[PDB]
Amino acid sequence: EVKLVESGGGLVQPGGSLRLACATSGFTFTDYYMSWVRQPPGKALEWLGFIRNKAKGYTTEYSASVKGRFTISRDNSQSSLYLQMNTLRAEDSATYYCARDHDGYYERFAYWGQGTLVTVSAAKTTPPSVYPLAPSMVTLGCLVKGYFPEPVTVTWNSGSLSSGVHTFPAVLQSDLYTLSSSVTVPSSTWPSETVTCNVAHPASSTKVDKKIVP
Amino acid sequence: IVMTQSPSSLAVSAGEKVTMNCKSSQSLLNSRTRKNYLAWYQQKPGQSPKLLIYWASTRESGVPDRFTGSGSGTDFALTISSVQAEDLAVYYCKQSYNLRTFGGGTKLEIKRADAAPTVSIFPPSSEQLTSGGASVVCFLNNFYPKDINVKWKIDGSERQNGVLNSWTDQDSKDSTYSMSSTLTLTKDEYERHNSYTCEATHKTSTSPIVKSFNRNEC
Ligand SMILES: CO[C@@H]1C[C@](O)(C(=O)O)O[C@H]([C@H](O)CO)[C@@H]1O
Repeated sequence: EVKLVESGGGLVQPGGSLRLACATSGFTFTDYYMSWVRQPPGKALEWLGFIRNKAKGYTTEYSASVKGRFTISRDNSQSSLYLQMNTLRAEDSATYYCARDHDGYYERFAYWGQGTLVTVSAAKTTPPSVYPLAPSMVTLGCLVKGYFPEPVTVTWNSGSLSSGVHTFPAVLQSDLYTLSSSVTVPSSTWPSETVTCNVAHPASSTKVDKKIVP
Repeated sequence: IVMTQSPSSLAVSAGEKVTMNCKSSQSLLNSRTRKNYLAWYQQKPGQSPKLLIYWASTRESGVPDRFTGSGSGTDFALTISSVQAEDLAVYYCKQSYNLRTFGGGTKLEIKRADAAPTVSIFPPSSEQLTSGGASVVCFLNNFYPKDINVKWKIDGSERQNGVLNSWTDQDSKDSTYSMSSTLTLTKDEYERHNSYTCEATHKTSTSPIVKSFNRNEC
């Protein structure tokens, strides 16, 4: 089982630097070119560069959009790949993926990590306020207002409620995200049973439970 | 090298076939290996991309027969047959003839029967009403097709200021969409008005679905 795990992402000031890491396993690392690819939220994939395999002397190439500003390196001993990003701007905000690339034969990225989110903004980290939304079938919700940066994870009953849920993409206004989540359940199960949305906002060590009271 | 995909999205019913196109700004056909260095990836919402096809028409191991890549030079296509709910994704082509470049993606949607939204309105929580502001929320849930109009009325007049709207991705379980609409006021402005109405106009009916409440009654 091949695995790639990106790390190092977070909120960084415009003009800043950031080193991302990609820890790899399950394969003969030096056999492979390795790429970085990014994706701004809700937008397309963009290839940033690669570092070549043992055979090609570990040389590097970059896309025009980042050539001169980003540097890729690998530590063979650690089975690790790195991306050094300099002079970061807002449009560098994206999920950064590492991928296993070419081997000298197979023209492909078979394996990709889960990504590491990078946000480039001077906007301040702020925890959310969490507000209940209370009223056949009945719909409740939670409003998760005024947080930064992304992401938050909202669950219902720490995950035990998972059908009938719609968590909406956050929207940014004046440097704060707001989103809501709704859950639809049988009337004959609320308010006879309790319902609690749990909001986690890692970036600010925030974990909130808020019971939906009728 | 520039990659362009068309169309940017399209809708196909379950069990039917979709074709999506990918064009290159210069040929991807490697004369030495006799292969087009063009690959296809699938990316489901909030997930990592997955390899489907490489060398234009070679399916990655474990990819079913219902995915077919074709084409040559600058002209490629991915076809999916027996499209199922699992296929909800954005599909990207990627050239590896000179470095690598991704196309801008084609979003696959599942076409289903038209469906009227379930509309729910929520007043500001008492806890938010102990705060400086007040958010009125309306959910328009499980509808099809995806485009919908929401209008807010305060004391009988349309209010467009401080309305923010958000859409979910197509729902995996039933192929519907949902949207939230949030109207945010100061607490004082919230308390200077009484009637709050959320009006959803959807191609399903000529008449909007209307939910309202009067602040006085809660
Ligand atoms: C499949 O990746 C190949 C990588 C490499 O061998 C390289 O090391 O740059 O280039 C190939 C080009 O078609 C140029 O030969 C392909 O892009």
